[PDB]
Amino acid sequence: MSLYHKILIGFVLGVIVGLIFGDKAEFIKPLGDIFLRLLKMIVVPLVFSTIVTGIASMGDVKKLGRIGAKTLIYYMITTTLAVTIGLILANIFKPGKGLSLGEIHEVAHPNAPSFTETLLNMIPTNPFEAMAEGNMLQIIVFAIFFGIALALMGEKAEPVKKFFDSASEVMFKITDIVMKFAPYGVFALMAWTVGKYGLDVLAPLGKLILTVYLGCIIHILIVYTLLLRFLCKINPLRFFKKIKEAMLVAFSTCSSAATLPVTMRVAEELGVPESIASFTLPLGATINMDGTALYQGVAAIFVAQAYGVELTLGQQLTIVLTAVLASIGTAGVPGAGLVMLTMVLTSVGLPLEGIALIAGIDRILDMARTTVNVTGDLVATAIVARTENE
Ligand SMILES: N[C@@H](CC(=O)O)C(=O)O
Repeated sequence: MSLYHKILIGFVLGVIVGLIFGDKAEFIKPLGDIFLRLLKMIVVPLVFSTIVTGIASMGDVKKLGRIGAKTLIYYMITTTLAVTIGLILANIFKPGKGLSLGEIHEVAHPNAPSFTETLLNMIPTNPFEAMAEGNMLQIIVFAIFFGIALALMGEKAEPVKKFFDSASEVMFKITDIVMKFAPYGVFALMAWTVGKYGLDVLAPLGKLILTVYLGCIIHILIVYTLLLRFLCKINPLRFFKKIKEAMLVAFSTCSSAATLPVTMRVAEELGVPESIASFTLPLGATINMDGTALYQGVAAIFVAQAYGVELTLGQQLTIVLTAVLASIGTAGVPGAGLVMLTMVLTSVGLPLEGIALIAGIDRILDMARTTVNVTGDLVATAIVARTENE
């Protein structure tokens, strides 16, 4: 009767229904879309309110600096490690061998924005413009500025501080209201996915699917589990038990941004103080996408093998860096990781025709990479809290 089991029951029964009815399972697809829309509804107001309240409640900008620096460095390190693992596993298994489809028809798309332009785009020219377009990074930057101001403004900031502190709680309550619909939404999503993706579609790229899932599992049990058990002295089996809801929601939804409310809600029961969680989770939700980096590395290697091109060491490292940047730039919307794969492939010069190969089964890989992305945020929160005085 506990909410998590209800979500689990919905998940399992949706899988069963999709297996039974197959293609016909799309009929129930709209029900899942309602759940996704409801989850998306909460993100932006929740993100802004939580960031502002967390920074304001901390009341120490100097403390904020340490947390931000450590979180950013950890995100970068985990992302590079994830892409490295992806490359290693892709080389070991060679998913793209025994396959060659389509010509190298035409040159790829040039003129992607430079590194400098993306950094300049993180500051909004109009905060309401950022809010309206749902640009997460701009909203987060403005919220950080607002929180610092409130933390330093002092007595005169009490009205704004209290208003946003209450607004964050209101958004959490709204999230709790939505979760009553979570099991049915997950059921519908699983039914749709399983029914749509029949055995025939997966078998041609079964080795690619296995490589991606194995990479995600290896990341979870080697990077996160170690950083919990060896460094933070946290029993990983209890950690994942407490996190389970967020992992399952991310797996079913394939949307880190839409999963953020569940992640934030779960983080409060994790034990980390709310001040660090509020700042870190929104940032990692769009900056920390280690699962995306691993998936992008694996897909790039698969595409390279699909057309006989074997990369030199320099090319593989360029994949490391470009995949890190792409994961940084990827948004938390399903299918985003595949779209950004153009930025990675173009760097090495691999044909973009390979994307057509992945575009079919993409959702099955999106599930795993989104699960890893969501888990990474909570693991980072726990580690940062442990590094400070938890
Ligand atoms: N769907 C993933 C992004 C990706 O496609 O890699 C997410 O929202 O976290």
